[PDB]
Formats: sequence, C-alpha cells, structure tokens
Amino acid sequence: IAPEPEGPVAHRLAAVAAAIDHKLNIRKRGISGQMRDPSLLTFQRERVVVLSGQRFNVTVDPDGDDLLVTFDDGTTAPVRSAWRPGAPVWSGTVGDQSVAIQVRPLLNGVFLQHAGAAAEARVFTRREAELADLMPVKENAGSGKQLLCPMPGLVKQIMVSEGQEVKNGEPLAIVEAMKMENVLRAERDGTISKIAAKEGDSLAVDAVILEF
Amino acid sequence: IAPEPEGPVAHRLAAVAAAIDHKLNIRKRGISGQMRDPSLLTFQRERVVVLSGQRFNVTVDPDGDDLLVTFDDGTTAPVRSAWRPGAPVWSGTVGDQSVAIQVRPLLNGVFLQHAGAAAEARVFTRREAELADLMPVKENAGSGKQLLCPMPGLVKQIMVSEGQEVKNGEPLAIVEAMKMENVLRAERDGTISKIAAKEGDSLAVDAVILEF
Amino acid sequence: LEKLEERRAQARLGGREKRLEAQHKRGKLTARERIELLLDHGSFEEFDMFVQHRSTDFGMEKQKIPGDGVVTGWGTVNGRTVFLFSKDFTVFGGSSSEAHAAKIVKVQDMALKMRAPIIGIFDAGGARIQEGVAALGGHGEVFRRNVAASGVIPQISVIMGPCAGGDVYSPAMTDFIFMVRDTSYMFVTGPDVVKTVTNEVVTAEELGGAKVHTSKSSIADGSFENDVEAILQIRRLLDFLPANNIEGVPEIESFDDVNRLDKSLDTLIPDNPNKPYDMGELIRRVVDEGDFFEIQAAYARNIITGFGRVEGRTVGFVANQPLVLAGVLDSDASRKAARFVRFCNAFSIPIVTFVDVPGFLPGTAQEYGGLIKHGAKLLFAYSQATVPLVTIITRKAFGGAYIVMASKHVGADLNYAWPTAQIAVMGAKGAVEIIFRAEIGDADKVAERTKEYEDRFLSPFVAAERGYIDEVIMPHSTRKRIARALGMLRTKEMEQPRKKHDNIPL
Amino acid sequence: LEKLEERRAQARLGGREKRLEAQHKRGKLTARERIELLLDHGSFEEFDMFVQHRSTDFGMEKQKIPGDGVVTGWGTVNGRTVFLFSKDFTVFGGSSSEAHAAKIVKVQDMALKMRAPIIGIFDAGGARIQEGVAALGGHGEVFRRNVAASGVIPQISVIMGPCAGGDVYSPAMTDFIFMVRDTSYMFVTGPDVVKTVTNEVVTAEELGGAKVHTSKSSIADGSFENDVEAILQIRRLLDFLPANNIEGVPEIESFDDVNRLDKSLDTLIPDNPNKPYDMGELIRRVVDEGDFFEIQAAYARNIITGFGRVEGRTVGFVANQPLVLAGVLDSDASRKAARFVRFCNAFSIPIVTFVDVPGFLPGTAQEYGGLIKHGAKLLFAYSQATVPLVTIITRKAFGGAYIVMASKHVGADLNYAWPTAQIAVMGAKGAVEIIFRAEIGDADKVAERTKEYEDRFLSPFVAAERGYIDEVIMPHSTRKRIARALGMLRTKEMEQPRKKHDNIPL
Amino acid sequence: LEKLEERRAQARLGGREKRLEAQHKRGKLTARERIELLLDHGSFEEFDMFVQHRSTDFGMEKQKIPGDGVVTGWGTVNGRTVFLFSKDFTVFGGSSSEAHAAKIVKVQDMALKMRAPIIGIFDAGGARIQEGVAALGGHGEVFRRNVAASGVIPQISVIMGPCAGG
Ligand SMILES: CC(C)(COP(=O)(O)OP(=O)(O)OC[C@H]1O[C@@H](n2cnc3c(N)ncnc32)[C@H](O)[C@@H]1OP(=O)(O)O)[C@@H](O)C(=O)NCCC(=O)NCCS
Ligand SMILES: CC(C)(COP(=O)(O)OP(=O)(O)OC[C@H]1O[C@@H](n2cnc3c(N)ncnc32)[C@H](O)[C@@H]1OP(=O)(O)O)[C@@H](O)C(=O)NCCC(=O)NCCS
Ligand SMILES: CC(C)(COP(=O)(O)OP(=O)(O)OC[C@H]1O[C@@H](n2cnc3c(N)ncnc32)[C@H](O)[C@@H]1OP(=O)(O)O)[C@@H](O)C(=O)NCCC(=O)NCCS
Ligand SMILES: *C(=O)CCCC[C@@H]1SC[C@@H]2NC(=O)N[C@@H]21
Ligand SMILES: *C(=O)CCCC[C@@H]1SC[C@@H]2NC(=O)N[C@@H]21
Repeated sequence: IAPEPEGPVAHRLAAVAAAIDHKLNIRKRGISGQMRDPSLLTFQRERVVVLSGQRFNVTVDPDGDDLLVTFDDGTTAPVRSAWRPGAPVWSGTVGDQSVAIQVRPLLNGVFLQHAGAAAEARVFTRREAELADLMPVKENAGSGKQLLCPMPGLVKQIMVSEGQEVKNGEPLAIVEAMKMENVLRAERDGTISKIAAKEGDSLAVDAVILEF
Repeated sequence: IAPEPEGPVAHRLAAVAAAIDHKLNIRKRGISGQMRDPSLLTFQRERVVVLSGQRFNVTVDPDGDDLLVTFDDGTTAPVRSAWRPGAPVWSGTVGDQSVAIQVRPLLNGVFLQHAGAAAEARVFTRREAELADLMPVKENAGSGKQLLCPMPGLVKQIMVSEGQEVKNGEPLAIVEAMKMENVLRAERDGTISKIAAKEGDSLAVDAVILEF
Repeated sequence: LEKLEERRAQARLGGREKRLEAQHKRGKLTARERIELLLDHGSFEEFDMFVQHRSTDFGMEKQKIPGDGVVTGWGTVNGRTVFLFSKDFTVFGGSSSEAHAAKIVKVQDMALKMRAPIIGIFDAGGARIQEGVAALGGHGEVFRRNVAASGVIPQISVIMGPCAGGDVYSPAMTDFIFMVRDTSYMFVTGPDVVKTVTNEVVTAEELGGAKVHTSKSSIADGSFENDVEAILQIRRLLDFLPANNIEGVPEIESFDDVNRLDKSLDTLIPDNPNKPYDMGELIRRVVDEGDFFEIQAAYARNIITGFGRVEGRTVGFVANQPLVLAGVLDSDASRKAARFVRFCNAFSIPIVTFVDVPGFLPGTAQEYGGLIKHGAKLLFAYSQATVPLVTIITRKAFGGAYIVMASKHVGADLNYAWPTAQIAVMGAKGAVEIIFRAEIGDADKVAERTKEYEDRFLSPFVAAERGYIDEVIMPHSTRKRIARALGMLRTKEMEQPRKKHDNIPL
Repeated sequence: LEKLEERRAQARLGGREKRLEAQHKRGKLTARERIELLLDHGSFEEFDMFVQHRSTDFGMEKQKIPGDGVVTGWGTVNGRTVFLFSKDFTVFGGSSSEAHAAKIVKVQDMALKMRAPIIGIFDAGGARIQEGVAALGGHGEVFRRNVAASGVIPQISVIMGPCAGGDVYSPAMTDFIFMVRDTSYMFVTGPDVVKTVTNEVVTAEELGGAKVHTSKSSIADGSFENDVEAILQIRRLLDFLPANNIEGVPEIESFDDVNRLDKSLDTLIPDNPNKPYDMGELIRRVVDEGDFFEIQAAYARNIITGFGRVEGRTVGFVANQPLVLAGVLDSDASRKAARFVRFCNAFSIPIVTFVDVPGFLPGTAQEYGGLIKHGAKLLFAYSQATVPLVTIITRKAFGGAYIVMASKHVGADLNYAWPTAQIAVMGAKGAVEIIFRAEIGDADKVAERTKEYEDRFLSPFVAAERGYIDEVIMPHSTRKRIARALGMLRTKEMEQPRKKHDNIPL
Repeated sequence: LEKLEERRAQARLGGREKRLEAQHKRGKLTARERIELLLDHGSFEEFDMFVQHRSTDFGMEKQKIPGDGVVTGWGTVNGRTVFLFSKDFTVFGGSSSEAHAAKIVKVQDMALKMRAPIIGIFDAGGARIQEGVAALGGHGEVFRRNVAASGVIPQISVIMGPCAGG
C-alpha cells in the first residue's frame, strides 16, 4: 500500500490540488449562456483540501500567472506551472522547489502521486466540506472466492495454478466467445485453491473456473 | 356434428350469403376519399359462393330494393329482407318462402345456420375463388392429454370428476390469482384419466391439473 | 407490337415455371397473384417491370431476370390510392439487390409524395450476398425512407414467407406487421448461425414463426391462416385507416343507430368483485354492427387494442381485459397499448378507453424487465395525444394504473364512469392497514374501518365530487354517450409545444 | 419583522429535528442541503415556502407542516438558470399530496415557460394515502407536464431515497435518472405486495436498488457513492447540456489542441482479429482533455454512450465496445444507444459514432425478446437525426449492424474508416459457404475461395469505391478530422417531414 | 500503413504522368493544382478519392481510374467554408460518368445542406459515351441539384478547358 502524504509532501500535494481546482474553476466560470456577466460574481477564497482523510484549510490568491496558496499556519506556497488538463504529469514549482506530480482523473477530484506518496485530492468550500463530512464511509463487499464465468464460451488459456498467489488486477484465464477473446482478471487478493475448468472446455453463465 | 346444407337448403343459404355480400359491397363502395367518383365503376355480377366445401356459381342482379340471385342451372331465387349488419338473425323471403337464418360473422365470410344445417359461407369473384383454391387445407395439431395451468394461483373449484368424459368448450377448473377467478375449459375431447390437484392447492405455471 | 407483349409475358414469369410451381406447392401465392388479390380489379399499374441488376461478381452477369426480384407499382383498394411492393421469392430467393432496393425506394418516394398508404409484401431472403455492400446500401436507403414516412402515411408490412437478416428491419419500422401461419417467419439471425454460436437447435418456425411473433416477441400485429385470408384482412384494415395524417379517418354509411340502448350492459359487471367479465363483449356491443378489427390479439391479452367504427367513422379502442391477469398493466400490455395510442394520435384517430384495472403486475420479473419505463411509455402516449379521448371506468381504477389509463389528469377530454366504478388509491384493506397501522392487532376494529373506507371511497363519487369524472352514466347508455361525445369532440384543436420530437423512453 | 424570520426558520425544519437527525444518520442529506449543494452560492430563490395541505380526512387537519413535503424554487448552476424541486422525506415520508403536486406543477410550468432545465430530487413515498384520489390527480398533472416538457428542456431526476408507487413514473419520463447507492431504490410495487402476491421474499435493495436499475433494468443512467458525489456530478452534467432545444450546446475555453496527432492510435487495433481492444480508450483520447461523462456505463456494456467536448463544445459519443460480447448489437445496447441518440438529436447535440461491430447477438433469447424492434429503434433514431453525424469505422462493420451504426445510407454526414476497417455483408467463410454452396465439400478449393474473398472484400476499399466511405484516414488523425468535420457541419440545416410525431417502435 | 499512402499517391496521378505533362504544356493547371490554389493552405478535405466507375461496356472494365475524373471536397477561402469540384481532363477527357456525377451530386447536397458556396471547375468533355444513358441520368441529377440550390447558395462556375454537350 502506497503511504499517505505527510509533512511537506502533503503540503505540496494540497497546494497543487488547490491550484488545479482553481484553474478548473476559472475555466468553468467562462461558460456561455449565463444569466448575467460572470465577471459580476466573486470567488470564495477559503478552500478545504482533503488528501485521503486529511484536511487542509487553505486560501487561494491569484497573483499574476502563478497562484498563491496560504495555509492555516501562516505559511504560503506560490504555485507556478504550465500544466493543462489531460496532461498526465503536473510539472512546476511549489514555493521555491521544482516538483513533478502525476495527475490522474477522479470523480470530483484528482488522484496525485509524488515523492513516493499517493492520495486522492478533493477541493471543497467550507460548507461543501461540512456537507461531505456527513457522508458515511462505505465498505465494499467482495467476491465469493470463486471465479464465475461471466459469459459462455470456450476456455483458451489458464495462466494460474492451484496453490499460487494472485493479486488484484492479475489476469486469470482467457475465454473466447463468438471469435473474440475475453481476459478474466482477479477481483481480490489470495491464492487459487483449485482449478475446475480446463483449456478446451465450453462453459456457461455462472460456471466455476477456479476457487480462491 | 351439424350436417352441411343439401339441395334446396344449400341453395337458400348460398342466395342469402350472396345477398349479404352484395349489401356489404354496396355499402363498402361508398367510402369517402376515393380517387374518382365511385359511380364511374362496374360491379362484377358473377360470384362464387363457397358453402362449407361446396361451390355455387351465381349471378347477382339488383331488381330494385330486392336482389335476384341466379344459379348455374338457370333457377332464380329473389332475395328480399330488411336485415342489417350486426343483427344475429337474417329474416326474409328467398324464392317466395320466408326463412330465418342465424348470421355469425367470421373472417371474410359469415357462419349461417338454417333448417338444422350449418355452414361457413364465403363469397368470391371467379378469380378470387381460383386463387383461394390454391390454399392448402391445414389440420389442427390439437392439444395433449394434460391440462397445464396457464397462470400461477390457487385452485378454487373443479367441476369434473374422475373418469368423466368431457367435450370441447366445457369448464374444467377454476383458478384464482390476484383476487380474480379464471375458468379453465377443455380444448379437446377425452375422458379424464387422473386429477393431480384439488381445492386449496397452490400451482405454478405449466403445472398438471388433470390428465385426459 | 407482339414483341413487347412477349417481353412482358417473359418478365411475368419471375424465376421460372418450376419455381412458381414449387411456390404454389407450399400453399403460397406468387407475388403478382398477391398484388392482384390486394388491389381493385384492373387498377394495378406496374413500375420498373424490365429493371435488371448490374452485378458482374460470381457469375451474376449470366443471370439477369427482369424485375430483379420485386414487383412494384400502385393501385386502388376500394377506390383509394395505395402503393405497394411484393418481393418475388422465385428470383434469387427474393433477396434485395441494388436495383431491387432502387425500385422499392422509388415506390416509397412516390407513396410519400402522394400522401398515400404503402404496403410491403415480404417473401425474401435479405441482402443479396453476391452484390456485397451495394445491397446493404440499398437496404439503408429503404430504412431511411421508412423512417421518413413514419407518422405521415400508414405503412403496412405483410410477411408471407421467409424474412431474415437485414430484411426484417424495414417491416419493424412500419406501423403494422401481419404474418401468414406455417409459411412465414422473421429473425435477425438464422437457425444455422444460432446453432453455430449458442449450440441450440431450432427450426425456422420455432425461432421466428407466426406464433412466436404474435404471442411472445411483440413483433407481429396478427396472423392469418393463409395468403388469401391475410390479403382480404389487409384490404379491410385499409378500409379502416386514413390515407395520410391530413385527410382524417374515412367515413362510410353506418347501418347502426347511435341512439340505441343496450340493456344487457346493465348486468355485464358481476356482483362478486372477484369474478371477471369479457371486455371484448362490451367493445363489440359498443362499435357499429359489432365489427371490430383487433390489433395484437394474441399478445399481452390483459389489454385490448383495435379499430372499430362509431357512426361510420374509425375509432380506436383500448381496454383492460379482466379475463387475463385480472386486467393488470404489465410491460407487454403497456408497450402494446402505447404503440397503438401513438399510431392513433399520429393519424388523427380518436381513442375510446374502457378502464377496469386493479393496478400493475408485481414481482421481480416485472421490475427487472423495466416495468417503470414500459408503463411510462403508455402514460407518455396518453399524455402526448391531441386526438379526442373518451374514457369510461367500468369497475376498478386504482392508483397509478387509474392515472395512466387515459385519466382526466393526463389530458382526457371526457371521463365517464359506470355506477360500479371504484376510483381509489388502493383497495380498502391495504389503505386501512397503512392509515391505521398502529392498531392492526384489533380484528373487529380493523373490519369496521375497512367497511367504513369501502363505503366512503370505493365508489365513483369522490372523483365525481372533485370533477375528475364528468358524469356517472348508466351502462346501457354507453354507446349513445360515446357517439355524442365523439361528434362533439371532432372539432378539437390543441397542440404540443414546438420540438424536433419528444424523448419518450424506449 | 422578527416574526417573519421566525416563521421561515420554523418552515426550514421540515418534519422535526428528530426526523432530520434520522435522515443524517442514514447517511443522507436533507432536501434543503441538497438544494444548497446543487446551486451556486446564494442563488436559490424558494417558491411556496408556507404552502400547507388542505386535507381534513383521518386527522390530517392536525398535521400542517409548511411546504407540504417538497422544496421548490430556482437558481443558477455555473451562472445558468435552473429550476428544481426536492422532496422532503421528513414530511409525511415525502409523499405527494395535492398542494405538494401543485408546487411541483408550478415549478414545472416556470421551467417550461423560461426554457430552462428542471432538476427533480426524489426522496419520497408516492401518493399520500390519506388524501385519496386528489394525490393521484396531482401526480397526473405532474406527468402531463413531464410529457409536455419532453424534448424541449433537459429533465434530470436524482433518486436519493425511496421512490415507490406512482412516484416512479415522473422520473421515468425524464431524460436522465441517477441513483445513490445503498440508500435509493425504485419500484412500481413494494416488497410487501410482492410477497403477498408472488410469494417471493425480496428486500427493497434487491427489488429496486441502484445496482438493479443501473445494470439490469435499463432504468437508471448512473449511480454514485453518496449524495455529495451525485450532486457534484449533476452539476458537472449540467455544464454539458443545452439549456433548451434552441440555444445549442454550451461552449467553454478548451485547453486542448484540435490539430494534435495521436501516434498511439496507430497500434490500437490488434493484428489478431480475435483480439479485443478498449474503445473507451479511443473515446477518451479523442475528447478534449480526456474528459468523458459516460451515460449508462453499467448497463449494456457492449456499447458506450456519453458526453464529451471537442474544441470546447459538447459532443455525444456512441461506440461499440469489443471488450463486451465482441461488441455485438443486442436489444439492451440498441435501446440504450437509441435513447441517447434521440436525446442528442432533440437538443441539437452532434453525434460521433465509432463502429466495430461483427453483427447482432444470435439466439432464441434475443428473438423472443423482440430484437427486431429493439434494433429497429436504434436504426430509427439514427435515420431520424438531423444533427451532424460523424462515423468512424475502426475494425469491423458487417451487414445490417454496419447499416444501423450511423452509415451514410441512413443519413450520416461524414463516414471515415481506418485502414483496418472491414465493411462487408458477412465474414469471408460464411460468404464463401453461401456463394459456393455447390462446392462446399472441399478443403483446398474452399480455402482458396475464402482467401480470395478476404482479399477482395474484407477491406474498406469496396465501400470507398462505391462512395459509401468519404475517406480512409490514418488512426492518428482521428481527432483532427473529427474536429474539422464538426466545425464545418455546425451549419447543417435539415428537416424531417411534417408530422405530429413519428411512430418509432416501442 | 505505407500501402494507404501509396494508394493515395496513385490516385493523385489521375490519367498518367504523360497526360499531366500534356496538360501543363497547354499552360493549364491540373485539377488538384487548381483546388490547391483556390483553397486556403492545408484546408482541403477530399471526398471519394477512391471512387471508380462500374461500366463493363466497350472494354471500360479494363480502365478503372480512382476518382473517375473529378476531384470533390471542401475547404475554406479566407476562413469561410466552400465546397468545390474540379473535373480532371486527364481521366477520360473529364467526361461525366455515373460515379463522376454521383460524386458531384454528393458535394452539391453537402453544399446545400451546409448553406455554403459551391465552386465548379470545368475541364471536361461532357457525358461519357461508353456509359450510355446512365451518364445522362447523372447529368440530370446534377442539373436538378443546380436548380434546387439556385438563389440559396452562390454557385460559381470556372471554365478552364473544353465544355461541350450536356
Ligand atoms: C431466407 C432463408 C431462411 C430461406 O429459407 P430456405 O428456403 O430454406 O433457403 P434456400 O437456400 O432454399 O433459399 C432459396 C434460394 O434463394 C437464395 N438466397 C436466399 N437468401 C439469399 C441471399 N440473402 N442472397 C442471395 N441469395 C439468397 C438461396 O441461395 C437459394 O438459392 P437456390 O434455390 O438456388 O439453392 C435462408 O435462405 C436465408 O437465411 N438466406 C439469407 C442468407 C443466408 O444466410 N443463407 C444460409 C442460411 S440457410
Ligand atoms: C416508500 C417506502 C418504501 C419507504 O420505506 P420505509 O421507510 O421503510 O417505510 P416508512 O413507514 O417508515 O415511511 C416513513 C413514513 O412516511 C409515511 N409514508 C410513506 N409513504 C406514504 C404514503 N404514500 N402516503 C402517506 N404516508 C406515507 C409512512 O407512513 C411513514 O410514517 P411514520 O414514520 O410515522 O411511521 C414505503 O414507505 C412505501 O412503500 N410507501 C408507499 C405506501 C405503502 O405502500 N406503505 C406500506 C409499504 S411499507
Ligand atoms: C470536349 C472536346 C471539345 C475536347 O476537345 P479535344 O481535345 O480536341 O478532343 P479529344 O479527342 O482529344 O478528347 C480527349 C480524350 O477525352 C475523350 N473524350 C472526350 N470527350 C468524351 C466523352 N464525352 N466521352 C468519352 N470520352 C471522351 C476523347 O475520346 C479523348 O480520348 P483520347 O485521348 O484517348 O484520344 C471534344 O473531345 C468533344 O466534343 N467530346 C464530346 C464527345 C464528342 O463529340 N467527340 C467527338 C468530337 S471531337
Ligand atoms: C391480495 O391478494 C393482494 C391485493 C393487492 C395486490 C393486487 S395484485 C394486482 C394489483 N396490482 C397491485 O399493485 N396490487 C393489486
Ligand atoms: C463462428 O464462430 C461464427 C461466426 C458467425 C457468427 C458471429 S456471432 C456475432 C456476429 N453476429 C452474427 O449474426 N454473426 C456473427
């Protein structure tokens, strides 16, 4: 498991998330068809950055091309970059230090990786952060330690053996239906207890291939 | 089985069918929206009356209000009636003789009952009759000796007994579903060989109730 | 010129004498015979008799048959202009080629320009394999014209033979599909490919026969014993339908009387609320002369759709059938009635609705099948309609089913109710169990409250006091009230807001 | 006046503090919190804050809560006017009464009159049982206005709680339904009646939960983790959509370049024909900044629908997904794509279609389920569209599936093909088996025929020679060609024939 | 693929190098050169580059030239959308065949649908004699489009060679 950010790494990640959110909001406010001129509105300077269950109360101040991010404890960190949405890597300076941060798409946020640490970054207003705090933490269910075959077809290849350790996202078998292969992947972590289906067999819907 | 018409009964039935067809065609030709005036058209006097597998070549000539039907052998049977479509009984004179014929409409024809004889009557033109002769005589496949339950529900009553002979169109059992009764009827002919369910039994679809 | 007549006679032979004889031995008419039977005598004018294909692949240049497997033209049915095309099964199996599709496109364009009905007679194989993608392009042009003509002119498809592959999509977009039993079938994919892929063995009849498409798949609007009966019923249906979306319903001289009373209807509703009755009997005692052209009679038999006449004018009828599934609304009945209502509204056909519905069909099978959107389809069709709407509640109208079945709240013009009507949110027992949930343990109190609720609300008078029902009428005056209401409502003028089209759920 | 502020504060409490605390303990926001989150800060104006019901049955006169269980009003989302109503679950379980439905009707009328989007937030129970048929009448009025607004203004329904009975039919007729996982559900009939009728024991989640309606029943267009995520995604979606059917798609400043080439697309198509690829990767590499709002992502995954931006303007995307069922067209994918295409056309959103489809799904399950009409739905939607249509064939386009997937024959404006495209009636093996059926009993001759057919016809060049494909393009220029084509096609002007509406199969 | 680029380069040659050289020796530009000079740099998008005729009369099946004697497409002139077609005199003398007229009809329909000007560049011979009444039918379709577009979009014809017959 990738460690959560802490200290200066967390501060830099929060500043970068705030800068990306500010850029996206500035672009968003320029949409056409608004009821009145968007210039007649105001941007809420106070922001909350949540880095995987870690809050940062920050203020974003546009100062020229670069962005100025001020944290609660007096510390300020100017942010300067030419990054544009869709670019997989955020490159620029936070404070007075060059940094390269991986940016991945996320629902209402961004997934950030930097200096060996990874975190999901979401930027809210204070009221939005308060409302988001009311949402519960939901736990996933999982799979019943069996690789059910999602479609009928003929088994082409099995790249696992009984008593072998597999992680999540690892391919397990290939099933070909109507002249098209389908790579089945493990949805959990564990060891394969036994293999039921064999290469050349024709399976059906909800058929046991292997047990975890 | 009701006997088919024979001799003068068949002639009267054919004349009545021809008169009904003539009346219906005369009314039909008055529909609105026609490309040109309906009067600027001709009616084919020669007709073929198919009377339950029996053909009569007839000519229809409107002698004023009444209709004159002439058969192949030269005999003429004037038809006079005030019958209107939707009336279950055709009453009038066919060849100076009052008659009463039950009229039950069917697809492209009428079902006629008179003097103890019943027949399906269809009136074609000569070309239409020739084309209809090309159609095959299809035989019904019938039904099996098992009475399956068409809907799930609770059996409320059975009106047949063990070893009881039943005919077509006769009630067999009552099944109630969603606070509504459903009367099941025999689709064939055959003595009941066994009754699988009784009152109070909950049955699913395609469940055996009684066996023929 | 004798040579011109000889060429015409040669073109009339289609494939060959042997193939025509084989066609007749299956009990099927030839394409030209079916056209002759459909049209008024001597009215058929044929287009493109001598058209032949231009393919030079796989030795097709050595097989040039005039007409290219389809007979197109126009005629009259009962004196009214109709366009038609009949695919010739003896010519390359009726398969659709470039010139074949061009002839069909010509007749479709003529039908649309002249605002006249177009009849498609299908006995074919699909796209001609030897011609490659040109056949697909022609099929696409035919599909585009089918979509362009939708809701403008009535389009009738008659399936009188095989209909496989891309051929089936043209009838699917037409208004009505009729099939001949034991000789016609429709499927996107044939039995051989089904066996190859899914490993199941099915015949053509088991996969796409008339029974399957009339009772299970919702595809066909009806089936007939043979070709002659089917074609005569097509002529009857054409007599029922308007020529286009402008001229209105056709009118004939009615032999029936609009002021007659039907005393037998006063005893139609059984005293026992759990006992059903035949709604088809009510429909056939309301229409002129007991003449009713039912649509999709074998499918979703808990509802009834079809065409009748009131005072000589075409009227559409929708009615719950208590004999089947207690008359509840499910997905199949909702889709059937919704399509019928949409067709009637598109062509200015007034709709009469008879309502006896306890609610919707419960269960996981309905919800997983999308009952929400399927019922919304019928609700959408009723709320969208601008044709006259006359609704009669016979016995029951509960809750959302009451709302959907052309209630005044969704735009019905006149809403009548019989004295036995029960317009309520739900049954008395469930309503009491919900309202008085705190005291469900006292049996006598529960029974007393159920009786009080039944007396107060299981009646048409709460709706009548709110104005939701225009009048409670005697059952014997139903036909008279309907005829007078339709006569008054003929001048109805209303329009939906301006849009490209609606977004009705699919 | 301090009394006015006190009355406002009392009205803001809904049911009571205990009910709101229970709502929060369920993990759900209150109706007013949801409205505040959806709208721009300080933009909400509330209508009918003090509206009270007028029912006097069953002791309802002693329970008069201002607002009657729904909060209505209007505001701005990213500066653009939106109308909204949010049902208050704390007030009579959010049930719909006469005054409740009157408030909803007022907000619907305002939204339609002002030509602005309307958002429905559903956390309720349906018609209020104590009010009888008045609640049903109000529901019917809401349904009528939903149908009137269809295709004129975008209608978005957000299910954030129970939605049962007649309540479900209003969202069903809207353009998009979104659900919150583990806390929202939808069904026509509740679990108790299901148990009493069908003897089936089912929970609310198993009957109508988010997973069921996002992956099985085709009802919901998407699901989200919680209320906050769902509302933020609603705000995101509103930025894609036009405000009405006149103003056109909204425009923003794009950070992407329309002239950039994507060399990685030249290796996207695998050499092995049996090897699949992710079409979502192509879509996300074509749209601006890799930003794609997918619609019905969990349902009928053999096809992909969703909204992207090209040069800062909203573009709809439809694409076969080879990863699921080899990218074949079945009934579910056909209906999903058809509804999406209908919505895009109704609101003047151009559609880009990526085609890789070997045909339709065979089997008796598809044929009995009405695959003919369901595929005809997508064909009808494509042939009906008057918005710009740009089609790109990547690997395969066989037969009728090729016709349906926005081919030039059904009205596509520009049809491009990659060098790996294969536009043919069917595969080489089947075509040889049909054309050379007389010599099917060989092994070397059959192989030679198959190879010759593969060389001649399994390519984009037969279609290109007929003009069915405008140009065979390099895969790395796909985005540039799409952007230039859409820029040119913005001025497209086309009209369907005059009609009240079409008769698309349902 | 290099094969696609090779096919494009072969289609760009029209009749042959000798025909193009003879065209240049008369002081005339080629059809593609005329299109390039008319449109803004890099704005030309070509339709139906690989379209070829389907005639099998008088040995035409042995002469299948991509484009069938006309180059069609769209571009911009000073940033404004225009549609155009240039008849290629090197391909059968620029004569109009069924596929040739179909390409012209496609570009005319696009121009009318998009409400943009259409430019016709004529260097041709008329109806292709080997393609019978099909050539005449294609000419008639082009005429119908010309009449339909009259007074809706500006139509400009440039005669840069022979223009005879229909
Ligand atoms: C439509 C269909 C169900 C007809 O049923 P059938 O009578 O049992 O099949 P037939 O072979 O006898 O068809 C009759 C003729 O029309 C031809 N034909 C049928 N469909 C055709 C098509 N789409 N293209 C070209 N020719 C076709 C057949 O080759 C056959 O020729 P033949 O008499 O000289 O042998 C079936 O032919 C069909 O599905 N055709 C579509 C193409 C196909 O897939 N054929 C193989 C499946 S059998
Ligand atoms: C919508 C529904 C699934 C909500 O789930 P639920 O929370 O488990 O059910 P609840 O009883 O707790 O509903 C909350 C309150 O709103 C009320 N309510 C819910 N739906 C109502 C309706 N249509 N009319 C009037 N009141 C209603 C309930 O009576 C309940 O009142 P209470 O808290 O004082 O006891 C369910 O209440 C429902 O289906 N309501 C429709 C009417 C019905 O059929 N109720 C019986 C089925 S449980
Ligand atoms: C249009 C025209 C004035 C061109 O002038 P030209 O250069 O002196 O005539 P050309 O013979 O050299 O035409 C060039 C080629 O295009 C061909 N061509 C020209 N018009 C054609 C047509 N309508 N159909 C088919 N081919 C045609 C010519 O056959 C010639 O072929 P070639 O080079 O292999 O010998 C003349 O060719 C013409 O009128 N064509 C119409 C058909 C006709 O009547 N031809 C005989 C009159 S010369
Ligand atoms: C008692 O047996 C159950 C009565 C309530 C259920 C019935 S089933 C058909 C109707 N539809 C519905 O939702 N409820 C009614
Ligand atoms: C070989 O395995 C079968 C190839 C032909 C069937 C396949 S299945 C998916 C495609 N759809 C269709 O109708 N045929 C294709």
